[PDB]
Amino acid sequence: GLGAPRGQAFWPVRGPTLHRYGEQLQGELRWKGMVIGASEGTEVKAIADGRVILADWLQGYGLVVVVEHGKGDMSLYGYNQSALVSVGSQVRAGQPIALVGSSGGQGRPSLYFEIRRQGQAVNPQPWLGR
Ligand SMILES: [Cl-]
Repeated sequence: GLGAPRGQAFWPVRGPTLHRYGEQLQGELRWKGMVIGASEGTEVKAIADGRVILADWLQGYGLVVVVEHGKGDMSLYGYNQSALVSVGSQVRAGQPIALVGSSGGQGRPSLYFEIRRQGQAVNPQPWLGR
């Protein structure tokens, strides 16, 4: 698991936060993840140790990689131009898992980022610090 939300996980990429969890997506619909701007090709880091469980297109989120951390915690990384890991692999905190792209069809390169606890996307920011 990711443990208490204490700023101990790695930021997946560093850049300006373009959209925050819960912010307006379209009308009164809300984002259920963050969007962090970064140059095309920047490495995306696994935030914590885990198992890669998905590495495929998911409509609305371009190419997504999903890492399970155990005990009901997961992290999701979308809009990537490519994945650097395959489903089934174990990854380490900080390890490169994808490269930033525009596969979500966005206006500029950026990472789509979710943390799901007990199967539900929640604000990821409080875990991020390293
Ligand atoms: Cl898409």
